[PDB]
Amino acid sequence: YSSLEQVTEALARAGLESSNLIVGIDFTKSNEWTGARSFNRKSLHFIGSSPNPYEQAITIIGRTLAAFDEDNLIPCYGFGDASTHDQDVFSFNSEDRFCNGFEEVLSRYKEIVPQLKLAGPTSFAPIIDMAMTIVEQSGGQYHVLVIIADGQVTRSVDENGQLSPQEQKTVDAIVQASKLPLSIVLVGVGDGPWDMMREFDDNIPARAFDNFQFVNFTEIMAKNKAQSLKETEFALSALMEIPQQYKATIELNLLGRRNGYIPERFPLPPP
Ligand SMILES: [Mg+2]
Ligand SMILES: [Mg+2]
Repeated sequence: YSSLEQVTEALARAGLESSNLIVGIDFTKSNEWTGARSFNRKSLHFIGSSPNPYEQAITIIGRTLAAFDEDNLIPCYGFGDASTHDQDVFSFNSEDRFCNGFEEVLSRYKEIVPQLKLAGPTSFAPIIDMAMTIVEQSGGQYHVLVIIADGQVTRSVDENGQLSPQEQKTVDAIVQASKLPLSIVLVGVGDGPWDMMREFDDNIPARAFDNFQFVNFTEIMAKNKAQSLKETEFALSALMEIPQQYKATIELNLLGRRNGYIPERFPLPPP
């Protein structure tokens, strides 16, 4: 495809209807160096006059999905900074006020970044748990959770086939989320590594439907072709499987139904 528009129309013809976007941003301290090869020895969270990789990912995906929400309200969270670590997420806005389209996700982000202290370690359990509450409170409406991160879930130290506590909770959160009408997209930005990644998806337990997808933003953005086509490939690789998961949610009677056993997660305020 040559534009995001062709991608947008491709989701639409594949059966995609109303879809609410949720964004979670990685604020781990590794973002200082993971831009070594991929972002010219700059911090991934560097704010200049060019968009950094988080800003690019947000822009491309927010644009491709803008058509599927009338109000474009995007619940927007950070995690991995000093206030949250691997335990919580924080709202971009006070009182967990959702963002107005990706453009307010973008502007609000740049305001927030230089007021953080990047921390760690890395778990996606809190952001996934957060998106589950939002889905449940929405009354079972279809959501796409897009997680944008610069590394895989923290594994401190135990080859002999055991899971780190972060891995365990993340994998638990992914499986548990398959009970809801929700698609989870992990976007990998920066140098990574992202090698051990679809061997990770190999150890996610069986689910009613395949609610999880990893996409490597860096890898795509590195190929030798027009900026447009890189952007199209990323949008498509990120989202090509979401219509099929949306249908899955219908055939399992998840949509429009409330689950009843989803604990209410609360977001820390923006720092
Ligand atoms: Mg809406
Ligand atoms: Mg990291």
